Formats: sequence, C-alpha cells, structure tokens
Amino acid sequence: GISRDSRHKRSATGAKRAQFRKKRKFELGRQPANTKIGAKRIHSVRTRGGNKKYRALRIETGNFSWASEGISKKTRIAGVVYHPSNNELVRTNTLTKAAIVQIDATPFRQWFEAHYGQTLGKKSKNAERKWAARAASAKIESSVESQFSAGRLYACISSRPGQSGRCDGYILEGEELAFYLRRLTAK
Amino acid sequence: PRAPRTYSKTYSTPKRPYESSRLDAELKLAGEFGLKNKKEIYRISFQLSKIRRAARDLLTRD
Amino acid sequence: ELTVQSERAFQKQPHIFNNPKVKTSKRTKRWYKNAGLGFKTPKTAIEGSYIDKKCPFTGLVSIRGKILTGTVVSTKMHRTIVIRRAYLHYIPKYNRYEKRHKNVPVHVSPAFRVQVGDIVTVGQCRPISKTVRFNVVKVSAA
Amino acid sequence: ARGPKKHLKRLAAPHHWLLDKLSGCYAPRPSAGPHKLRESLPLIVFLRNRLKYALNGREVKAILMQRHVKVDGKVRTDTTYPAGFMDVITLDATNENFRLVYDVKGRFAVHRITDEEASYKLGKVKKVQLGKKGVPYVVTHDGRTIRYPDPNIKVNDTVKIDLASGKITDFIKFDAGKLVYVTGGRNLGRIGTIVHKERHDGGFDLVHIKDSLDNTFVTRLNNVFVIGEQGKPYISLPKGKGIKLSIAEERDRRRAQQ
RNA sequence: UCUUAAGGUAGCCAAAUGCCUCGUCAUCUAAUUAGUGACGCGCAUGAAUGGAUUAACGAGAUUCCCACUGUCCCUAUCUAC
RNA sequence: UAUCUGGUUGAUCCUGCCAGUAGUCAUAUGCUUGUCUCAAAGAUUAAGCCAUGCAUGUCUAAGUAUAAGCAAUUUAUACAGUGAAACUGCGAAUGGCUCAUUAAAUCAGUUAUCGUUUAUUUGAUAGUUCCUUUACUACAUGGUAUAACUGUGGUAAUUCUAGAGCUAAUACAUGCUUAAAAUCUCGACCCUUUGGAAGAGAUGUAUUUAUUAGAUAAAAAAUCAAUGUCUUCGGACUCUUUGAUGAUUCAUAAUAACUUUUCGAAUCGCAUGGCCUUGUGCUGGCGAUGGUUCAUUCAAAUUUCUGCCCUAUCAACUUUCGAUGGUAGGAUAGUGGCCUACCAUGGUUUCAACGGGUAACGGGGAAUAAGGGUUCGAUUCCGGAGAGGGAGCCUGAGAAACGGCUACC
RNA sequence: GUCGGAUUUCCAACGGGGCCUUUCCUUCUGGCUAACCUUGAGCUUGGCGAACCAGGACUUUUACUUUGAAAAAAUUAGAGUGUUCAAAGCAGGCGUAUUGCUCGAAUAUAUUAGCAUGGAAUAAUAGAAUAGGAC
RNA sequence: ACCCACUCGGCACCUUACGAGAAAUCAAAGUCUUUGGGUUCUGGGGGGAGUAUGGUCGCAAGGCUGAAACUUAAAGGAAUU
RNA sequence: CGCCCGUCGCUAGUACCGAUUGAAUGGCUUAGUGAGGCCUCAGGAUCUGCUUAGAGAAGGGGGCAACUCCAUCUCAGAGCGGAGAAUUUGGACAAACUUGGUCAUUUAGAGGAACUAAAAGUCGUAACAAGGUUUCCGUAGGUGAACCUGCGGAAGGAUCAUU
RNA sequence: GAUCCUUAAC
Repeated sequence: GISRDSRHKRSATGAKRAQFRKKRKFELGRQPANTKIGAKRIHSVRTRGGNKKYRALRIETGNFSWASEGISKKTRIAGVVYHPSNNELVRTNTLTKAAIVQIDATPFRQWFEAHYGQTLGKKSKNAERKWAARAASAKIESSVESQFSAGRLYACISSRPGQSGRCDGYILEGEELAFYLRRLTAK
Repeated sequence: PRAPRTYSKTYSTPKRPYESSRLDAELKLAGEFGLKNKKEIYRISFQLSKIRRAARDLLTRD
Repeated sequence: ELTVQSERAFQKQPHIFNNPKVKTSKRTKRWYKNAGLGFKTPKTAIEGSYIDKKCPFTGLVSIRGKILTGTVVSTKMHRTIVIRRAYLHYIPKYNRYEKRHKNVPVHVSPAFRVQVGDIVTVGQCRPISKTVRFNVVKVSAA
Repeated sequence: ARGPKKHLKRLAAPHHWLLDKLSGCYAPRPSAGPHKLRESLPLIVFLRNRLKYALNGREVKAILMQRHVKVDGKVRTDTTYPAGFMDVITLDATNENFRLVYDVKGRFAVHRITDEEASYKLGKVKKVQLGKKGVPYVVTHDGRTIRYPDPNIKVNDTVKIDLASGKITDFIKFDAGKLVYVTGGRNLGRIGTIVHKERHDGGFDLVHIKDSLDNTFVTRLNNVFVIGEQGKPYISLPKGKGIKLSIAEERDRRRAQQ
C-alpha cells in the first residue's frame, strides 16, 4: 500500500507540505518480490490497463548469455555472490539486477567442448573443416580457461525479476569481471 | 448547469439627488412631454451618456 | 576523478560492451550523441573516462523544452550545481520593477570544469533527481 | 477525475458550432472519432441547426439509424459522430454531397460538391513511419493510415484518396510556391500560398504565406493544409475562397443586399 | 481635638503570630477541623525587638500527585537463633 | 459620466476627522406589493444530524430460452413473434451537489513526455497456432458445474439464502483445421582438399538477456593466415544504404536463447444464383464481438517558466534517523529520495527562508465610470477536492469510489 | 480636367527602401545561372554559388520597445435584427407566395509570463596591460 | 600688524517677494496641480496609551518594540478685535 | 463673578492580571498498543483427467464338465495430478488510545488593579496674565491631591536690545 | 506677602 508521490515529502527548502489529497490509485506502489532460489513460482498481478506483471519468487532456472557470442542458454543458478548496493541481499540470496552470481554453466561447458573441443587441465570431415574455418581463436586468455575449468561462472543478472519473472543475465567478460573479482578478493 | 440570462440596468440616477435647477428641468421636461415618472428621463440620460462615452472613446483617435 | 571505479558497482554505459577478442585501433569505444541546438561536445568529453549516466552527451538523457542560463552560485555537490536566474518582476500598480531571483538546480557533467562566478547555460530534460530538471550544455567562462 | 468526461454542456462547446444558450443546457459531445474534439463537427448539430433537415435530436438519431446519411462513403451510425475537416458526406436521397470545409469566418459552413469531388478526398500526412514487418506507412490528419506510400512523400504533404481504396491516388509535395489552406486560430479559413519558411529548431516552426491579394501573414506548420498548386485548387472552395475580407466592406454589402 | 510623644507608613496575614474559628470565598476530594490561593477594623502582624521577597541548600515542619509496595482488605508460608 | 456641503470659533484661515452623498451578479428587515418577459433562491452560523419518498441501468433482425405466460405453422417439423425471469457484455468512475482541507499547494497562461495505456472510436495489420511435426487431428469441429421451476423452511429480521434433479457457454481449461522463395544446424562420399548432398527440424508478433545494423562530404600502391560477390580473373564491383526533426541505445529489421505460452469465429440475425458422375455434395453477401497490434481522437499521470493575500509580537530553517546530491536496487504504466542500502554534506533564506493567520478552493469574472486604482469572486463556465474523520482494497481500461466493500471513532 | 463627384509627364515632409566620401554590411561545398564577358541576322553552345533552400558553424549578454499565434465561451464596446422599443436572444429577408432563393451569428483588451521578429537610442556586464592579444 | 579690492570655505544678520505658506513667517519652509534630481526615517481625528501582552536589553530605575476592547465631535495650528 | 486640575465619594461598561501542577478542541511530535485491508514463508477442509491387479465370473470360443483375455454389479493398494474455502509465520499501508512538549485557538475562575462615561459632591487651586514661585522637558526623591524640590536642558518667555 | 473660591451649558 506504499505511495510514490512527492506530495508527501518535504519541500526543497524544508517546508512541510499539508495534506491536500488522499492517496490516489496512479501513485500506488507495491511490495518487492524478494525472489529466492528453489522451486520456481510466478505470480501474475494485474496493473494499470491490464498489463499483467510476473513477480519472480523462489525462481530457480533462468537464461544466461555469453557476451562475445550473442549465444544464450537456459541454465540453473547456484546463488548470488555479490550485489552492489547491499551485503544483506548477498547473505539472504535474493535475485536483483546488476547482482553477480555463480552458475554451474555446464551447458556452456559442453557447448564449448562440442564447438571447438579444446580440453582443459593438464572426427568427421565436416567437423574438421568447421574447426579449420573457426580455428586460431581458442587462445583468448587464461582467466576464462580457469573459470571454465573450475566450473562456476560469474554472471550478472540484468533483467528485473520483479516485473517479468525472469532472472535473465549475461556473463562477466573483461573489465566488469576483473572489477568484481578484485572487489570480492579485496580484503 | 443552465447558461445565465444576461440583464442590465437602463437608468443611472444622478449623484446629486436634490438640486433646484436639475429637479425643475427634469420635472418640466416630463410634464411637457407627458411623462409620469422620472424613470424615462433617467434611462434616456443613461443611454445618452453611453453614446457620449462612445463618441469620446471614438474621437480620441485620429 | 583519479579513479573512475570508486563505486561498489561497475559504472558502464548501458548496452555497450567492447569485444576484447579483436585487437583494433582505439580498442576502447565510447558512445555520445548530439544534443543539438548548436552546442558541441567538449573535446575532453570526447576521450574522457567518466560515465555520468545522466550526461546530455554520453548519458541517456535528452534535452527538450526550455533553454535557460545563469551564474553558478554553489558547486560543492556532485555532478550538479545550482544557478541564480536574476530577473525583474513588474508591478503594474507602481509602474516599476523589483529584483527577484530563482535558484534552479541543474546537472553538470564532469566534462565542464564549473565554478562559482562562472556563466552556464542549461536545458530542460527528464526529471533527473528530486529537484534537478536541467543539465548544463555550455560554459561561457574562460 | 476517476475517468473520462462523457458529457458536455453549453458555454463550453467550440465557437464554430454556434449553439443558442437557451433551448438546451447541454452541448452534443463528439464521440471518439477521426478528428479532435474541438476542431471537428458532429452530425447532430449539422442536421438540426446547420441544415434543418431534421428539426429534433430524436429525428436525427432516427434518420442516422435508418441508413440515409453516410460519411466518407460509410454510414457511421453514431449519434454524435465527429466529422472532421475536409470530410465528405454523401446523402444518397436527393443526392446531397456535402464537404466539411472551413469558411472564411472560421466556422464549418455548407459546401456543395459534385459527384467527382464527393467521391475523392485530400489529406495532410501527419507522420511517415514504418510499422510491423518493416512496411512503410503514413498517418494523415484524420488519423487514417495508408500503407505502401511512395518514398518521395514526406511530412506535411498532401495525399489524394479515391474512396474506393486506401491507396493514394496522387501526391502533393510541400515546397516553396504552393497553395495552402490554414485551419485554426485567427488565420482559420484562409488560403496562403507558402513562399518561404525558417527552421528554428526546438519547436513551433512558423511559415510566411502571401495569398492571391498579396496579403502576407505568418502561421505555424500544424495550422496550414497544402491543398494544391498555383491557380487551380485540388478541391472546390466555398464562396469567398479564403480571403479574409477587410472588416470595412460587409456593411456596404449588407446595405446593398439587405 | 484628648490622652502619656507619635498614632501602624511600606509591606504581610486565620501566617510557626487570629480569641471568636472547623472565619468567608475559590480550588483540591465522592466526602477535607488538613493544603493552597484570595479577603482582612488584624483578640494580639509590621519594618536591623528588622518588614517583604528570594535562587541554591536542608537526616527541619506540612499538603497533593506519579511510582512502589503485606500499611491495610486478610492473612498465609519459609529460613536461622 | 475629473462635483462636493454641514459640524471646532465672537467671527477668520487651516490641518483634521466626524457626518452627509451616490452605487453594489452583497445580504437582511420593515412599510408596501396588479401584470410582459425574467430568474438568483439553506453562502456565511452547522462540510450538523436526518423521519419519509426518488435519483443507474441496459439490448437489437443479430450473446444465451422449454416456464406448463400471450398469440398463430394452410410458409419452416428442432424452436425460430413478444417474451416475464436468470446467466454473460458495457456501464454504474458519467451526471449533479458542496467548498471542508488547501498560501509555489491548487490554479491561469506556457511548455514536454526522446519519461508514460490503447476495449472503448477510426484505417490498416497474421496461407509461419503442419509445434515427438506425414495415421497422434473429428474439421462440415471435442468437454465440466449452475441460476427459474419442484419443497415439508425461517424470524421484529436483510437486495439472506445450502446440500437434491437436468438446462446455455462469449463462465472456463484444449489444439489440427487453406504452399513456399530464401537461410542455419543435423545428417551416405568422391580417398583427399574450386566443395558438398538425400532427407529432418527451426524462421509472425505478445516479456526478457546479450550481439548487430541503422554516419555516401574532394583524394593514389603494394604481402596480408584466407581472393567477399562472378569471372575476360591486369578483378569490372557498379546497383554497397533502411528513413524524418535538434540528435538518440529512435523506428525498424537481423543473430543465439526466451514463455512457465499472450496470442489469430470450436460465435449470433438475415439469402439460398448457378456446377454437376441426383451428394444432409461443389459455392457464394449484409450487420456486433476479442485477437498481434500499428498508428487518430475521448483522456490521465508526471512535468519546464512565471505568477498568490495578511503577518518579524516568526531569522534562521531543513538530516523520525531523507534533508541536498551521487551509485546500485526495488516499486510504479512510466523518470524521480517515490522507497532501501552505501557515500559526501549539502539545500533554502533579509530578493523574507521556515513559522503563524486566512470570517482563503483558484481562474475566466463582478461592482469605479477621468486616468491610476480598491474590494470580493462559495455560485450557472473551466481546473481541483470531498461524500461523517482519517486508513485499506477488489472489480474495472479508467475509483483509493462511498446511491462498492473492509475495519476503528 | 470625364457619360452632390476627384487622376496626375512638378514645386511640400517624407512611415520608408538602397550605395558612397577610412562605415570590414559575417564560411566552403550548388544549383535552372545574378545586376546574364555569351550578340549566330539588333528563344542564340563558357563573370564572383547561401536574393529562396541541405552539411562544417561565428547565434558572447540583457533590460526595453515594434510585430505575429495565446489567456478558452457567456461576461465588454459593439456590425445588423417590428423578441410591438426592447432589456434580452440570434435571428431573419426576398418570391414564380402551388414548387423556391439568400445575407447572416465578425474585430480589440487577448489578467502576469515563455515563443520566434525589425530597432538599438536609454543603464550595466564583456573584451588587449608584468599581452598565453587578432589576423 | 593694519588699509583697499577679489576669491574659496564657514557661524550668522537687513529688505522687499522671484516664489512659498493657513498664517506666524521662510534664500529656504523657493524652483510642488505648469505635480517626477537621489535616498532614509516618521504620521493618518482626540483619547484609552507609550498602557496590556509577548519579546528584547538593564543590577535596578527603566530603555527599545508595541496593540486591542472601549470611549468621544471635536481636540488642535496661525491671526482678529 | 472665566476657564480649568487631581485625589477622594455614587452607578454602569470595557479590557487586563489571577491560585486553580485550570479545562476543551486542533495540530505536529519521542517511546508504546494496535483493528482491518495487502504481499508473503506455511497449511490443508473440499472438487476428478489418465493408466492397475485380488475379485463370485457371467456371455460368447478350442473338449462343450474342470483347462482361458473383454467393458465390468466393488473396495485400505501407485503416481503425474490440477483447482483449493478455513487457519497461520514474516513483512509493509497503517484507521483508533496513553505517557512529554513545538505550539494554534476557544473558554471557566475567588479575587486584584486600571480605564472610560454618567445636571447642580467634597477637599484644595496646579496650569491658562510675570496665573500671583514664568512655563515646559528628561531624571531622582518626597507628597491627601493637584503637586513641590534637586540637577541639567528649552523658549513654545516676561529679554530678538549695552562698542 | 497673604488679592483662596464662584448654584450649570445655551
């Protein structure tokens, strides 16, 4: 039943405004999703002019995309590891935009193995020609190799689970990934 | 709801109420033109003053 | 200023990610737009490392409506400053004027180096903050 | 106010309708239609005060139901259908071909057109765009849209519709030296013959127009309506041809033909 | 004017000073010989036999209130000696 | 319609007020009071409370009928005319009343949404609903309860009603119902490198992620790891573009994934010309509806600029612990301290901030008639607001609704 | 001067519009070619492009004043009107009076302020001074 | 140090009225109905009343700010005999 | 033989102060309580769409007498189930009641002290003339009362005047 | 140097 009008707030100088209107419909807000992990459940809430809103709550499996490939796969998420506004959100494992999370991303692991086949650690002519065409690009760098070998990928959720019920996201690649890993290890 | 119906007054009374010269002039005019009350002379004076105001606001320009 | 990433979050222009896979000249890419109406983006804003998601040139805001101008009166609060619009209110009873003024708070991008006693021009835009509704588009001082 | 206003009273209706204050404490509210609430003419006042073809609102609604009055070739069984500028009304009985065109006094007055002009129509293209499936289309002043337009046509041009299909019969480009019709304001009901214009980026471009009497005034872009080239208009004009006669002449005209 | 010289001025008061007297009025209470504020022909107030007031202080005297309670309704039980 | 006179003195000239004078979309009261138009009329005090009666319901040829209601087939054999009732649909958020709160609030003018809905209306917009994809599909088309009526029931009592019997689904879950051009992944080999093909699936928008495109201004040569189009192969390369305003991460198409699937007659009234291998076959128009929507009106929210009465016996105010700004997030139809977390200390003010008063709703307006001005404007129009006081909410596109509910007083 | 009416092969002041005596009155790309060097016999093949229009910009400031949309409709002055004058309110009039025809319902303040627009007189700000000053 | 003249700046004096004013009078109290050089302060009939209250300064006396209820037709200025 | 001042006498009216740790109403506000609607972790009355064996074994087959699938006149037995009224953890909007006060008003109050206005009151004459001590101002003291006196000031003085 | 006062205005 919260409100979103400015008529309840103090003036820029500090003048206390009087009560001129009762709370109105267009200035309503409603309680946050605080979506969690486990046993997906989606609630549909009817808003101004129909416009059904899907409130994520305990959503488990989302969709996540690679940056350089434009390639997205559905995958489960292990749970949030950082959130830029709060640490209590990190602790209670809620999903919000611009939060970095760990994902198993074995869909991406098998995807890379089936696409290029360069193993970590330590046959058909069509596939040989395909690899010859798309070769000389699997020596990008070492951080992505280490992340893939560990098997827990750092992906930032960028959608709003409290509107569309989708913890859709993009993996961290390059500058943002370096920033967040430095942040988590900075102690 | 309804549109108001516009009315207006037709006579403006003289500011000085009792002076011999004006009182006798209006009385003689009414009596010799066969009028019963001063409403006629007041209303025609109001109209004549309206016309003279129009003429003044007209001739004040080139 | 010294550090761009002092924030907890990663400040980046939305929907702009630069592919490191290739190695091309000027590997960093930055996005900007012409606010129009004759104002030109500073050549220092051309290569600057700031983000200012509300900037009229690099951010996502757009300028439309009223173009105002005034002298900055205080510059102690971040990415935004307030100016004095000193005008004369006419009093038809006494046929004379009187000096009134309004402090309109507006937004300054890090591209411009503003100060008190400097003259700036601002443009009406989408509500940026509780009070801010303008961004500076040009500085007339030197 | 908890929802749209559905009524409309006298003293609030637009001036170009000219309703007497008495004989009704409400003013026919135009419905949702093809043209704005103000700069449009509902059929009820046209048929009760502008024509006297039906002397009462019940009668007008009856004749509007029983399919004797059709607008734009379509019957439009709406008791207060808002008929817009340069719209065509075809009354099959008695062959009454009306054009809803602004007179020189700034009102909608009866205008007689023949079969050809009651058949065809003009329109100001309001915005060129491309919609679903990448189809180019344009939206005109009546809100009517047409798809697949010639890419030559741009904003603030004229398009001619044959009334058999939404396809554009002919196009009129907006450029220097073109006869224009201005609808709105104090210039309402005038022919302008645009000559030169200025941009003034930011909004509200104004254009200088000098008519066939070499009288030159200025009006905004949304107010004018380019109707044809020099000389022959692409629609017939009601008496006057949009000239704004000097106020000093109609008294002589009335004293002659009075 | 008389008596012994002057005749109680500022103040203050049923005051630790008032007989009558549990004075009269107001307030506090359900109810008040109590308290406080007023009144004052004050048995018998009163100006360094100091008058009036006064913040702070007080194991000084008095009234009301909040808190608290076996003071009481109305007693009961327990420990040591 | 630029007007003054009486009163201070024994008399005078003055200041000065008192009084007189005239008018009120300013009331009231008294004396009085026949009509032609003519109309204000519980406004001040009491936005106090109400006995009683009414003010929102509604349908066509065309959403659903069997009441055992009315009437008749010389034209339908299953009604097809009204149709009381009841279920669905759209309202009832319009209108009207009052002026309580309200002093940068509202409001007037001016701006903007490049920051935000689309049934209502208008024009147009799905041969991609073959979705374990060639015997799982019936496409001249599959299902589940139920309101009148039937009853032995109710009280000072409700616009109260439950279990029994079948009825209609546009009440609600389902999916096939009318081809591709072209592209990517699957998937036999010439034994080899100028390269694949039989056949399979995928390509509409409705939500989201990530990547693209969406800049032709005058200008010349050479290896590139691999010629990009097709061949005279000293490469001609032309047609490389899809577009406006001040420009956009605009519109818009494209790439890999998205849907727990949001979608595209499983409807009603009106004709029946012709093709025949004479079949409950082959065809075909006029009217409402949701659909992806695109865009136009009816709008609503937020909104830039300026402007509001009397007060200093209100001078400093603003941070419950958001006050100013920033980052990130959530919520909203949307931007935004609208709300949360973190950071710095800011923001307004003698050009009157903050506070108090308002017998203060604002404007278009009314009254003066020299000019200038003064006072009011609840109220016939517009913009707000409220339905006894705040608070909350369902439904609905649109109510914090009161002739709608949920509580307290 | 022409079958109660008025045009001018000049003497008055000029709202005004141009160029000149130091008055420098502001881009490069462009146009059917501009005041056109084209002249074939006095529709005829070659001056400096923004007098109108597209991209690079130099719009440094005001106040003021003159314009042009805008403060909605009644309400204001008012055009017109045998609502008998009328206040009002928009009518109504002309006939072939059995069929028909037609003028009408405009203009100013548009209560402050923003928007483009000619001027720049009246009061400031601004320039180049131990020259990082302009070409 | 005096005398004569000139000048600047002063404290001031005589006459008319150029003017002003109700007059007394005034070289300013003039250049103000032929009304505008700049600017500050104060007043709006006589009382109640410089009172009450709230502030504020003072040791106090008091100072500064400063009402209203109510009452009244005059109170006042300058001159005439 | 004019006017005129103040104190004390009588009547009325007006406001002011005032014990009552006064009262009421209205904000706004620290710490508390808190209906109800709302989102939510839980909760499960109550409604069936699909398949199965253990059945007396009908009625129909190969002998016609035992040896055998079929829908079934049934029930503690397996899931995918999907709708779900009660109730209930956490959380927000948050109506109504206390304890303190910014503060805004309205109002009761024993008494006190003023002011104003009432035909001929008393006591004295303070000012108006040099008003009989010129008057006035500020300040301080005194005093039945006007008022008197000290100090400084003013002329609005009773002097525009002593080369 | 006592010469203090004058039933109430018109």
